[PDB]
This record gives sequence, structure tokens and C-alpha cells, in this order.
Amino acid sequence: LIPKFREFDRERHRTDYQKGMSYAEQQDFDMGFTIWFDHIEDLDLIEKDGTINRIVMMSTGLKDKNVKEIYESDIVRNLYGELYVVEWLDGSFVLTEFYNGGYDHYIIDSSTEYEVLGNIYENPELLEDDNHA
Amino acid sequence: LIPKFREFDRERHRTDYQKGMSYAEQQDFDMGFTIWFDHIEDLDLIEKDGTINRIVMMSTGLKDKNVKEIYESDIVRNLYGELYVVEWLDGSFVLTEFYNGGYDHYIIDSSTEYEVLGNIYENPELLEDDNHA
Repeated sequence: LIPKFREFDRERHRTDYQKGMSYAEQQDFDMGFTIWFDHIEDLDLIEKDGTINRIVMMSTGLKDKNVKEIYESDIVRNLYGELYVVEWLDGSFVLTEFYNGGYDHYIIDSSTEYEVLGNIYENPELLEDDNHA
Repeated sequence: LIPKFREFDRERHRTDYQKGMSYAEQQDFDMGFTIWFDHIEDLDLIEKDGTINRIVMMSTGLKDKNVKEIYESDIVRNLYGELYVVEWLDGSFVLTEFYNGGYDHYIIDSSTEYEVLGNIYENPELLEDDNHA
């Protein structure tokens, strides 16, 4: 049942009282499990066939230096001051340079040597070369 | 919502008409998704608190040479005849040697250069040094 999930909903994020990012609760039952988020608000994501193309991110299973679980699409800083985006890529989580490299490095459970600073959905200012906004 | 899941249930496997391995169906709804397997049969896995310690494996998102999705705990053979078990380890899928190495190699989406031969639950004979059983 394993990885933890979170969902970002851009309409929830616009709305003041609602939280754009929802951390799931998992519920086990006799024929599987359910990953529960806040109610969807970006309704254009709901297809005719019932499939919903919600923006979902999985946990790496790794903790940062502040014992925060590191997730897919987190922005993290290493001990040397370098920033990366956590990405799922061909069977592994990798750290993607964005300053102007596009190089990927397999995430190194040296994980406690990283700090989560935010994420690409909530904190896009962090992706700006001259720092934030 | 992303990775695909399968579950192995050792009691189902014992039972003739039932399949030990169940490949999930995912169902999206407005407050999340449900991963549906065959009904559980190893009832000792169900805790008082409602949590169920079912043996669940995630897809790597990678195809083998026969365009089979490669999953966690598959046994795979490479082009050189070497066998590995697919394992989830510290943020990545890795190939674990079992002949008497215990070395791990990050899975290489050279994935089409691997063949799934079976898995550790259904096909433990494959893990025997002198071949099968």
C-alpha cells in the first residue's frame, strides 16, 4: 500500500480558505485501499470515462534534515547550497538541476543532507534564478 | 494516481481456484482513488486498528523486452544471462544480485534489455542457484 501521496489542485490554491496541496489519508479495507484527498475543484480534469488527471505526487520514502518526508516535486537544497527539484524518472527519483543545467542525479539517501524549501506548485519563486518573489 | 499496484496473498496462492497475485484496478472519484485487489484471504494481516499489512508491489513504470510492465519483486534476466530481483531501495528501484552477491544496481531503462522470468512469491525456484524446481 506503501508510498504516501499528495495532490495539488490549482483551483483550491486560488481559493483562500482551501489548501491547494492535500496530503492523503490511506484507508485499508478487504479488497484494497483508498487514497483520500480534499475534494477536487479543477473539474476540467474529470474525463467522460471517469478518469481524473489530478496532479498527484508520491513520497520518496526519505526524510530531509528537518525530518520532513521528501516528495516528488519538492525543491530541496543540499549542504553545499545547490537547489534541485525532486523528479520521478525512469524507475527512480532523481534531483534535477534547474539553474541552467538540466542534469539529473539519482537521489542519494544522503537524504538527511537535503532540506525541503518548498515545491514547484506552491513556491515557483524558488525556481527563479535570482531567488524568489 | 500513477503507479500500478499488485498484491500477493499467500492464502489465495494455496487455494487452487484463486490467484495468489492480484493486479489492481484503479478507480478515480472526486475525493481520491481506490486501488482494488481480489478479496484478502490472509486474515492474520488485518490489525485491530484497521490497517492491513498486505504484500503490495508497485510498478517501475518500465517495460521489459516482451513489453511486460516490470514490477517490484520481479525476477529479471539481462542480455548477458545475469538474474536480479527488482527491489525498492532508498528512493529508487534497483536490481539486486542473489546468486551470492548482494550488490544493488540502479535499474537502467535499458529496461527493454531485461526479461521478466517471474517473481519471488510465485516463482521461488528461480532464486535457487542451480536453476529452478
